[PDB]
Amino acid sequence: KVSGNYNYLYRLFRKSNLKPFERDISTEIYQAGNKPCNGVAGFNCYFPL
Amino acid sequence: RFASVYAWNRKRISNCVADYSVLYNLAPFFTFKCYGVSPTKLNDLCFTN
Repeated sequence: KVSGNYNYLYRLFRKSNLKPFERDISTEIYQAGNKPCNGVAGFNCYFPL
Repeated sequence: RFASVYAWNRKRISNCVADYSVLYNLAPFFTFKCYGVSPTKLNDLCFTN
């Protein structure tokens, strides 16, 4: 689209590798730091989509 | 002191292994986003230069 089609998405991070033909869509927040990150994305924890 | 933008300096690093614990642990860092590779995979790669 000239104006920008943004209905298609991918991911930049996942906690673990997946088996083939895997089936689930978990869009939970992913963190990289040792401390837990909950709620909104912050430091060492960002939106995975 | 840093060089000016129009006369920026280039520092060459080689023949050592880089540790990225401290760069991500510096308090006054505001933004850091890496395109080619994930920001957390700087310590599982080999750098030609």
